[PDB]
Amino acid sequence: ADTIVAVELDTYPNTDIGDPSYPHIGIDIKSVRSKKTAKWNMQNGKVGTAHIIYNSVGKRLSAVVSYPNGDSATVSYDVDLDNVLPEWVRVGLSASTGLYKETNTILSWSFTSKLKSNSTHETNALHFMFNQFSKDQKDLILQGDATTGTEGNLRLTRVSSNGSPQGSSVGRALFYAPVHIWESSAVVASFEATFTFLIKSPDSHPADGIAFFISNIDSSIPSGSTGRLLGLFPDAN
Amino acid sequence: ADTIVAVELDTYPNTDIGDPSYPHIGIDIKSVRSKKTAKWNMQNGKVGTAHIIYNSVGKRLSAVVSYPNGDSATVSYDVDLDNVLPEWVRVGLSASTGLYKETNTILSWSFTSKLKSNSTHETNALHFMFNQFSKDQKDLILQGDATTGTEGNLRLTRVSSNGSPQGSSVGRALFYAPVHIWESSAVVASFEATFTFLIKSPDSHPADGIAFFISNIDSSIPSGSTGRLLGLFPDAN
Amino acid sequence: ADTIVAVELDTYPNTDIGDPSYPHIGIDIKSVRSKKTAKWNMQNGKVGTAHIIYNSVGKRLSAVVSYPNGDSATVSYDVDLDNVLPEWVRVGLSASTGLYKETNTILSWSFTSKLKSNSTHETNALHFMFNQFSKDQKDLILQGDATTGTEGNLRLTRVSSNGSPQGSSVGRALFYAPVHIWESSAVVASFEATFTFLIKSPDSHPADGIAFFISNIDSSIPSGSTGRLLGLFPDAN
Amino acid sequence: ADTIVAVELDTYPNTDIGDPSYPHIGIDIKSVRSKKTAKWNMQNGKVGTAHIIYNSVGKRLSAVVSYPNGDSATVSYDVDLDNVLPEWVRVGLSASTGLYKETNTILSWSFTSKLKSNSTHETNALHFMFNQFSKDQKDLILQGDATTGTEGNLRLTRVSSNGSPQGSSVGRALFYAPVHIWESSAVVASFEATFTFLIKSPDSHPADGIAFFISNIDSSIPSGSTGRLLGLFPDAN
Ligand SMILES: [Ca+2]
Ligand SMILES: [Ca+2]
Ligand SMILES: [Ca+2]
Ligand SMILES: [Ca+2]
Ligand SMILES: [Mn+2]
Ligand SMILES: [Mn+2]
Ligand SMILES: [Mn+2]
Ligand SMILES: [Mn+2]
Repeated sequence: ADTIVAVELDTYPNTDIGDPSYPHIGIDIKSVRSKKTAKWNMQNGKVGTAHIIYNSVGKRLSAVVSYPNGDSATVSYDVDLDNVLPEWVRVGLSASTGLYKETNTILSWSFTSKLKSNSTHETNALHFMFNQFSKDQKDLILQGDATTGTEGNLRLTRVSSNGSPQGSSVGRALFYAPVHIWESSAVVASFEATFTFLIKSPDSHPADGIAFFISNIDSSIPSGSTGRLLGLFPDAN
Repeated sequence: ADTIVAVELDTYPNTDIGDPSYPHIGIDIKSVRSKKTAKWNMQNGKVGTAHIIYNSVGKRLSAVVSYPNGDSATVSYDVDLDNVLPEWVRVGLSASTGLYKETNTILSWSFTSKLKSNSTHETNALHFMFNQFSKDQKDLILQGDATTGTEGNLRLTRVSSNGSPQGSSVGRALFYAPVHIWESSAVVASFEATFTFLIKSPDSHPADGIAFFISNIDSSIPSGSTGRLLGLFPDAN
Repeated sequence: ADTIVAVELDTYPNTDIGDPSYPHIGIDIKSVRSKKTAKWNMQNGKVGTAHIIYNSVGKRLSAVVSYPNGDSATVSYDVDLDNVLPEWVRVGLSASTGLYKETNTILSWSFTSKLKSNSTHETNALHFMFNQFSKDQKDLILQGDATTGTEGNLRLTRVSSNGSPQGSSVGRALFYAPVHIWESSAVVASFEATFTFLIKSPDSHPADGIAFFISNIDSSIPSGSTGRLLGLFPDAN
Repeated sequence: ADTIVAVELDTYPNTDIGDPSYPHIGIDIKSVRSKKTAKWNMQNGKVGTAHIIYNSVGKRLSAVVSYPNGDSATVSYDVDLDNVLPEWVRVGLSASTGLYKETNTILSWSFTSKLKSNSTHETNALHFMFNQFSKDQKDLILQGDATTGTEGNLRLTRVSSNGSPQGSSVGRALFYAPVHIWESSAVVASFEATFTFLIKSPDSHPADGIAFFISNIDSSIPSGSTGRLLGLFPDAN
């Protein structure tokens, strides 16, 4: 029922629903079967960094995941989001575990949206940046198992007392304010987001990954979207 | 019941409750009887501009109202907002009419909040800027008579069909997201806001003006705060 | 001798050197014969607005020119600027007249450059914004006939006393500070610029237009690059 | 000959020229004998963080030095910089050693200047942020012993091969572009800067500290301003 555009960091290859048989980043447009992907050397235990970028002039959504000192995977997909998203949306992060599991820690998150026309480069803008999460974060909507305060961190999926990931968990966090991503007079709309994540898995076969998603404002976790559906899509079509 | 800190643009001198007998800007801390004011040459029909500024190192809240080509009135008040506001607040604009009346148009509005510690100048930030208001502004909470879309403008108080101000009107608009204005580890918290307003009055004796206010997150118009109480305070104590 | 990447607003079609036989925007990479163009309805006398955007993940340089209420022309070109520009450059505007002429007024200009790695979305940044030009603008390098102060405006090419454009004129303006546009560790470098221009021509056959260009830091006007060479390139190859 | 406004981090108490007999931060206006100071618990070996802030409405210059987990010293001084600085200035950092010595490492630096009038909150702005210094930093003017590239760090004063501070050293670094700090129409001018520093001293009696200074654009090290004069002032009057 929801419209979802997402960039997925996928740590487990469900080949039966279109996954490359490796860890990959991907671009999803309304479906979990990514429109485009790229091989990703998931570095268990290391803190990574994901940048998403988009602007309506170029009409190309791009993403990069990089680890401190070395690797970057990267992926882009030309798409015009005017005819996909609604002009008001909410922005968030999502992650799930299933049979196998991993921590899905978000250590920081920032987003910037601009609607520019001409009028001497005049704008509408939203910007937020958490470089630390409070135990009482009144400006995040937490959904599912998502919790905060865990060392100043956003724990998207459930973790037991000692610091071990639990299975079939699904959490999401959305910024509280609606976002006006597109508008018909805007000669250039654009956005870009970054978050630093730490994925850790003991059972060295992690699952399921994390996603940054833009949705219709009233989105909530579809029934039975733990594991391979990333808490985003209600089926795998 | 609400905690309010506000900067008031007061167009009508209610001397019986502590007003200088002229148009003034003022700084209110929990009371409508301003802690500090300054004479203001209200320029009926002209578009003005107000800048509010604060930072917890200097502990001095300041405001300026200026009209295109010429006048600025200005006012500051040393106050430590740690021991006044709650650490989560909502930010908004407010305006009312009473026996006499004026249009209370807001043409644009922007706000920026930062919580900085050290860690190589690292931050938490919120920022929004409307340079035009939509007819369906999903990120403003409108209270009272406040409406949008009126030529891309925020009409804080009621105006009849032809463009004439109505009496005893009270509207408010608050940004949708809670704001974390203060936090105990922040070595410097700070904020600053600007809005451009157009006040017009036919009955050349305008009232009551406009205010930018920070409140507890769940604030709403106190009963019978039209006219001299600016839709902010429930009594005049 | 110079390396130039530029986006040209071309008001006069020199078909003999590869121009579409109409007003066009274009993307130049080291040559005046654009790599890509788009038809442009030059609106003599109206103030227009140009946005340039680039980021090294998508590797696509895009531009839009829009006039207040209505038209936008737009153009993009996938190019990897790592292997074109030097990692330190200067940024500027350029414009020329020749046999025919036009005013080449810049009313405002802003630019933003970021070099991001990971390290929790940490950056290097430069940003400037002139919304008005001083008569003594110590942070612009003016070259050729370029002058400031003309009503708070940057007059790229020569204009006589009464406000009439002169022929075979060439001016350029560059921001004073070198800019570090690219660096080998940056997992995402990006920039974007906007300027509002007012072109006016009495002899209703205007020439030669305006360009935003990135060059090696020590660039200066090539000999005899008035008219169709926009003060950018020394020949038309 | 130079006009200097500076905030000094002073690690060595020269009581004979007006120092409190302890490590202090201070505000200097044209003289090394600070207008105002505050006790500072210099934490040898730890990375500290300094925030300077100013805006022309409040007319109060403030500074904070804080160390990770714990201490902050703080100091403010009401001063109107319109009648002190020239409207074009350069901004920089400075540090010196003398008989005793310390490393004077700058690990990052950022600055933001705005000239706002009304016109719906419209601006002129400069902003730069180095979160790492290059070996070939084309946008810094280095003066005296100041060098870069030293682990991605700005080494304001001379350090020998193994990492030991040398005596009677004086370095300065200024951002390349002139800065327009004040202008007569600005209804609010404002600036703010941050840098992270690491001071280390083996001879546990460190000297002389570091300063952030605004000067006339053509400033250079006064003769014999090593040690207690911080490379800023030519005498101690
Ligand atoms: Ca999967
Ligand atoms: Ca009143
Ligand atoms: Ca041409
Ligand atoms: Ca001293
Ligand atoms: Mn996948
Ligand atoms: Mn009052
Ligand atoms: Mn051309
Ligand atoms: Mn001192």
